[PDB]
Amino acid sequence: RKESYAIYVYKVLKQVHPDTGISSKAMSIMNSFVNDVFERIAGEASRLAHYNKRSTITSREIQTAVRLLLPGELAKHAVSEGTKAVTKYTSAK
Amino acid sequence: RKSRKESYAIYVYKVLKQVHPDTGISSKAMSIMNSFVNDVFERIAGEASRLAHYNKRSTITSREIQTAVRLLLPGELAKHAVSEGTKAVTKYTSAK
Amino acid sequence: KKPHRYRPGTVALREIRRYQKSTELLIRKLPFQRLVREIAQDFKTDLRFQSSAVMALQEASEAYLVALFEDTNLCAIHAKRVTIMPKDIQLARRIRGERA
Amino acid sequence: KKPHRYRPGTVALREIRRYQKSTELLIRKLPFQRLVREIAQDFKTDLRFQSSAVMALQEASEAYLVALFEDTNLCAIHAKRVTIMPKDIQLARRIRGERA
Amino acid sequence: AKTRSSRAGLQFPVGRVHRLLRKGNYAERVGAGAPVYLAAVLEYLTAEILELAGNAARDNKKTRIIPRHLQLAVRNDEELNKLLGRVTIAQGGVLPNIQSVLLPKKT
Amino acid sequence: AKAKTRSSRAGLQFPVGRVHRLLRKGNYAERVGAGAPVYLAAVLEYLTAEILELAGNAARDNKKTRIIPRHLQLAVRNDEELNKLLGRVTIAQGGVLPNIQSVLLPKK
Amino acid sequence: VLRDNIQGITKPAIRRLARRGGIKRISGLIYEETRGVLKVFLENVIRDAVTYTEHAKRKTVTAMDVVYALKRQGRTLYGFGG
Amino acid sequence: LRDNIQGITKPAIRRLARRGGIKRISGLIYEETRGVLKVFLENVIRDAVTYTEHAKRKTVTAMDVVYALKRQGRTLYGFGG
DNA sequence: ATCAATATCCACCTGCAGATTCTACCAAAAGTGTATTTGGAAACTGCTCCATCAAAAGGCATGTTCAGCGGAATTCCGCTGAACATGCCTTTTGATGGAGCAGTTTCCAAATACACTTTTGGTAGAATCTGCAGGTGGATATTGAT
DNA sequence: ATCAATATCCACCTGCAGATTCTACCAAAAGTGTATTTGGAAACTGCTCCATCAAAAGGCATGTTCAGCGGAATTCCGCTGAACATGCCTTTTGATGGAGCAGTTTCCAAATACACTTTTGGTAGAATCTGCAGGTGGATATTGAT
Repeated sequence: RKESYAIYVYKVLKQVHPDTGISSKAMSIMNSFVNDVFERIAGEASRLAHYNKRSTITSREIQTAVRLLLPGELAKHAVSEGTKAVTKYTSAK
Repeated sequence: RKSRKESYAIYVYKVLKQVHPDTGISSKAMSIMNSFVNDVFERIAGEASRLAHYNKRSTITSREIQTAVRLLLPGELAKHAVSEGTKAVTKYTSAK
Repeated sequence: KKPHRYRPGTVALREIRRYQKSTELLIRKLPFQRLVREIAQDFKTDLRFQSSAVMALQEASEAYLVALFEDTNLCAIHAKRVTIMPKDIQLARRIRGERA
Repeated sequence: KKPHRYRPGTVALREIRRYQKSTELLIRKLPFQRLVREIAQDFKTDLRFQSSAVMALQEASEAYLVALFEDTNLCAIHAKRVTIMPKDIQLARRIRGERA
Repeated sequence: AKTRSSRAGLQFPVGRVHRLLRKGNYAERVGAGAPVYLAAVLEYLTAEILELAGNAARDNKKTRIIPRHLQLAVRNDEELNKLLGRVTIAQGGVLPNIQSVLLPKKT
Repeated sequence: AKAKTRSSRAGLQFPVGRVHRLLRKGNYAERVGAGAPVYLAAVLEYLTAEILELAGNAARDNKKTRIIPRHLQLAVRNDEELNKLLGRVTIAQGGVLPNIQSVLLPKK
Repeated sequence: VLRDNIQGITKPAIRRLARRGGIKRISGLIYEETRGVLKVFLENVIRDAVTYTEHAKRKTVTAMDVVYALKRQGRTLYGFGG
Repeated sequence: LRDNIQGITKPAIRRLARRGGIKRISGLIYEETRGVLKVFLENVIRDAVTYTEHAKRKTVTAMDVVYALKRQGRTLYGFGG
């Protein structure tokens, strides 16, 4: 059983362009893209944590990782959605 | 209560005297060597880490450190690093 | 009076627009595969290849070469030329850190 | 008296010989420290700097520039000059990927 | 029983991302807010690239996004271009771009 | 006392117990074989010996007995392999190798 | 017995690559240089790929082997599983 | 009567150039260099300060700088780590 | 070729900043012995997909001819950078309060760990469906000879 | 500029393979619900070492003169682009045997998990020690002018 972000890429796809599809090769690239950024952010968080003698990765290191890794405007927006999602997940069980 | 600050300095020095018995080394040079050792350690360890993950393994053995070295070091340097490493693991295993 | 001939350089520009517009691999598929198997073989014998592994190498290789020619073109133009030469490729690789 | 004068390039050559021999930082410290602090002020206010942190930054910057001056020279020479120019630094940075 | 993705208001799998973080051995521990934040960011980024690839498809009068569309969208956006500065999108081609001095005539 | 260090066993100057400790705590994997830190320390020691061996010569060549940063830089950049391995490393206070593009030399 | 396959990288294929690369005029010596440059690129990627293969004790080079090798070299590839 | 980037003077930029093997320098190089130096420092300092704020400090440490340099692929030996 | 002006060397000298040897106090390692647990190789094997031999055919490589115009060599001159001596303002060195960097103690929100229960993202397989490549024609440039 | 040879542009069109559409199986996730453990935030504090100010130190800003480099102009040869004839080898559609990757159970050698004992590398403060960077002198190589 090999997992992939396809259904999630597809969901988000329908939110931004309701009538557009995606070829499988393009979905393959999208899946590589998600795994790539994922590893990059986590790796960044990993080191960040170690550099600070911390054994726990929290929403806070993920945030710095994002500021360290992403270009100007993209960081600004990812940090917002990130904060936003955490606060909302917090306000509920 | 001034907490420790480990470093490879004493071992670097020990090694220095085996190679150049009558040679010394300055503080700044020692700091660089220390940086050198941590750097290779991270690079080699890091690569071994990925090797394991790729092959769905939970354990980093001398096997992974070896392939890590072959992927990391340039030809001849890797050749000797592999033998030195195999030598140490052998000698170690063969001892009470 | 009879024959029609494009001037040197017109077809070359026509071609750049053509190729910059598409994405298909430009090296013949099989010949590329034999090259892979030869280089691989002279490293380790009795090796087999997933077809996609050969395709992944061709995709990487062509993207690397196309990006290298861009760099080379800039090196030639830097010398006030429009013809790329070996030394332009060498300069670009030396600065890229592939022999710096 | 016998107004001794060295020809253009002789002292320069003499300087390359000297600086390639030594390792001292070539930018004056205080001015460099001011620049570092000023640029940092834009990222966060009321910051302090370990002495060692500024020295690390200066060592890193000079080594970076000296190397960029190396590829730059190569670009000038590629264009048959002995005089480096902006087009030369710009080409080098572009190929280094800090550029097209 | 609500999924952690819905509690966070996300499409991306919070449970899966939290799981991949643990298995990837990045630290001894992983806080619960970490995967929520990381899936938000991952989701936000795929939304940006699909937003842009979709326009490129539209521009080429196509309905299905293909690799070339992803490539156009990435290389035409300064930030994505930088984030993927050392990435190769298979079957993506390059952006049409002929250096001026190479064009004919004289004006 | 009958308590011999793993380093002495592997016959190495570098600290096996420490390399082991550092691997476990670096979050590189769930588990760590017993030979990995031995192998790894052996490799760290060897490279350390290679550089000190060359930096040392570089010092003798300058009629100096104490190795300084300059010496490590001269050692590393004059050696094709060490140079590649440290292709993206800056040795503080090391300078560059004396080198002048021929075309820039005076017309003899 | 594969021997001189570097010649399968024909003059017309090298020329097309130069075109996508935005190149208008090519010196006669460019073709052999390019082949030389490609052989080295390939030797390096295949060496690391084949090393991941053997570490896995496999006889078949997989796309992941190639993808992991490419990533090592800073030439990350999207599209084949990584 | 004092702009900081101009504190990085011509004589100094010339010495650097020399260490790099440069024999003749165009006048426009000095200003071009500062601009490059400035982009360099902003990129590195930004990352260092990000490591400073993460650790909740008000002092940039050589380590914050070393880590930033390592990220930019400009690894530096001699100042820790 | 011939000095004359400078820069560069080399052998020697010595003061001190930084390397060293010294000794102890000790928490944190690192080694050791016992009990418990488990990753992952060995072994059997189902099954994907790799290598390969086959055959037909036209897309595309090869090799040639011909001459347009790009590269490169040479001449030449306006100008801009190199060298330099003039004059001094900024950097650098060494001494002194205080802000934070850390070391300790504490304790509470938060993160395992474990047991069930429940929702679901794969997928093997079938059947249905749709965007679009790719063939066609003919209308709109673009080129290049005159 | 008028004109003929060609390539580009492009909306229309339809076979097909690649994509969307179930239906079902479902076991590995992902979630819910106690019990147990603990990391690191938070408040307090001591000692660095960093920012600051003064004075002694030495590098840079500045204007002049002209050497020589860079680039404009001119020139010619030959190499590289276009066009064309010829024909092979890649590519394409298919099938086949079997290598070998990967699923599954089995079980031990190696690893984790405390608990206890011993060694030791790092730190602090004191005293002792030394490699060598500049400083001098005098010889001599280098460079630039006649």
